[PDB]
Amino acid sequence: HHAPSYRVKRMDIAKNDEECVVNAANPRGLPGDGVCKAVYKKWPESFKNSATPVGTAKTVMCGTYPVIHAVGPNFSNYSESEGDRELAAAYREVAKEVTRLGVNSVAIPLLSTGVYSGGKDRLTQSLNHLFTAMDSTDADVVIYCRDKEWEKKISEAIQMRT
Repeated sequence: HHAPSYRVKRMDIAKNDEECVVNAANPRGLPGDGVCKAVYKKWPESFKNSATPVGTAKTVMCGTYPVIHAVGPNFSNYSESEGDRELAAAYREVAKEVTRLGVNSVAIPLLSTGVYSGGKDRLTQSLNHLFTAMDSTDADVVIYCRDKEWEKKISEAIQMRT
């Protein structure tokens, strides 16, 4: 049968072609910044009762279209140690949700790499926690970013594995 893949697109995640989206949410279900705010402009109804704790994910149905609210840690608040564990946990919940939904594909941004980055480049950290959780799912995963340099590195990381 199908053959689950990983791909990267460098474009706006709100314009994704996949069966469901993962929002880089804040714990309080707020419009927020960057990806989360792009998610809010496109799918504001998905923010109804979407607030959920750090390290978890909460799905809100927007019609038949699932929005997976995943709360990665803000490294300005979490130590590297605790944060690492929360970023892992957040991704783990994405995998369980994508599984529970029976979805064939999902679009995902790199959690905790922007406003939550604490000033640090976290491409490899976040990507790696993404693989570790998603590698056991069979959904087609499409990773979104905007930076040209970031796309290339994520592309290299995908191709190097297969």
